[PDB]
Amino acid sequence: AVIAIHGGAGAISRAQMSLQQELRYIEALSAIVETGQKMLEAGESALDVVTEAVRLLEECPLFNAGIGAVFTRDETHELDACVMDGNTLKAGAVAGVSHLRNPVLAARLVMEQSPHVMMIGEGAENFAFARGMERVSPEIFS
Amino acid sequence: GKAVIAIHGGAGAISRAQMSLQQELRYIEALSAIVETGQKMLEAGESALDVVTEAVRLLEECPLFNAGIGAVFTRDETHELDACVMDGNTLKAGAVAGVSHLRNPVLAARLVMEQSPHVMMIGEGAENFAFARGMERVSPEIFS
Amino acid sequence: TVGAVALDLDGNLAAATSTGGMTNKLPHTVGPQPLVGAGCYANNASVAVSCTGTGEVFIRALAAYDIAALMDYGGLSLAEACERVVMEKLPALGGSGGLIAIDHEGNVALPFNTEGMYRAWGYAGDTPTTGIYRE
Amino acid sequence: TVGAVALDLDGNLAAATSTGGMTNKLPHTVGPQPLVGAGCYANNASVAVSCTGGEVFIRALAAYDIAALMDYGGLSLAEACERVVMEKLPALGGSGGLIAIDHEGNVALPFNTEGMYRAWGYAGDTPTTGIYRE
Ligand code: NA
Ligand code: NA
Repeated sequence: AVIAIHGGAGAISRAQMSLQQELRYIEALSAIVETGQKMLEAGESALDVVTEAVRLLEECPLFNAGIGAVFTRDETHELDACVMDGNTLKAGAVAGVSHLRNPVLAARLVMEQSPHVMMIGEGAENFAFARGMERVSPEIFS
Repeated sequence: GKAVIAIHGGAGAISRAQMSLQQELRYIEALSAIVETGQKMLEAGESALDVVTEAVRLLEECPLFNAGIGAVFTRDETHELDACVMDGNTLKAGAVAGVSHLRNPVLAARLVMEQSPHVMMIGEGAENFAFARGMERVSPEIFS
Repeated sequence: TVGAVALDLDGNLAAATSTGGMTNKLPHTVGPQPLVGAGCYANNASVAVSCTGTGEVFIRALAAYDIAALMDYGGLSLAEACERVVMEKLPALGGSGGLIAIDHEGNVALPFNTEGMYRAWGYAGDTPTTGIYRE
Repeated sequence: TVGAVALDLDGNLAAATSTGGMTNKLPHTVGPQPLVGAGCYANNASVAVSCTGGEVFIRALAAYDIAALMDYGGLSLAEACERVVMEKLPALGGSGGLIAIDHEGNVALPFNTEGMYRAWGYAGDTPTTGIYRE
């Protein structure tokens, strides 16, 4: 039973980076992979573990997801998420959402309670709100 | 080896019992006119991209078929069209999804492939992109 | 959904697909037709594919790339790849539909697992074949 | 972009990805993260993959390409990840990485960028964490 997580791949320079900044990334990745291990060891589904890991990576402002999401050319937030269950081969995805704190949670909901694989913006948002997911202002991602 | 085109106009529950020979020949006539335009173009030495683009453009323009004109309705009595095109030579692709104000999505899809670093555009973004490159805005009522 | 695949004189493959989706579909939903590898794939090294069918299944199956990968990596024929995807993998996941495919050698296939598929094909300078029903 | 793949005790594989897209993204552009088999793929019989990088990542189907290289090409996880990330993507002018777990519990975290914020560990074992190469 095993978990891997990532928080983006790109041009990171040791120059223009202090050890203390680097530790906040190391601490963060480290806390999320532990939460995942603990859950796996407890016998939680590989789906539940990947969902909560990505939810945590979203909530963490250091990563480009949920809080700490980058801005568009038009100074907005458009979040995408996907999840796939290797067991049932079902998949769920949302693209271009602004009003959902945790897109990965909306992606799971699409996988589980929808014939559709992929939903977009207001479609995805309204779908999610109709099943009790809370509406948020995109301010929370900044 | 030998230059060739295949086309399809959808797959599903097509009953002999719900059709007269003459109804059927409408589809055969339509199918055979499009495949022929494609054959002629290939025989004339035209790219596989231009040929598949014109073929799907004509399949869209044909109301017998669920693309562009003759497209089915959404739950809200509107029309949402998707199209994609891919060039096996450049491995470049273009797609539009959930567009309603474009006569011919395959033409918008090629436009995304060719004048855009993006592969896929959705709704207004796709349409704004298309309108800004001289492609005409239409009422979705034309598809009905 | 409607599609076209083509091999030109210069050995190039291309694919295209367009649809209005499943009737009565929820707005702001995406089928497989606009997704590289689901509705549509073309590679000069392998095959040009345009699929039509139940959307979820064709997305989760990557029907159109899976033909290419079975050929390019598994060494399958176009016809063995098509039999595998359309007659075996899709029905197993609940997907009814079919696709059109041309490989780099100019083999053509028009597999489907549905009662019918509006289809047509033919070589340059030759006459077309057209179909609706099975056989 | 962020990601998680996991193999549970029952042998189930799952993958997940979430992103805000490219900094300064043209609105209403779809990257590879929401696209099944580009940003994301899971199969119990093969592998779970979560990629980050997305024009090339859409057209390349990096996530399902791992599964197909293994399932049909007979490559190992490590051979497949080496091929997609360190040969095919760089060749196509596409920069990023992925995390992958196969059904046997092999783990891989390839990337062709200066860095990738990453972490992994078996259950009950202590985690490994990384930023730069090695
Ligand atoms: Na975050
Ligand atoms: Na039509």
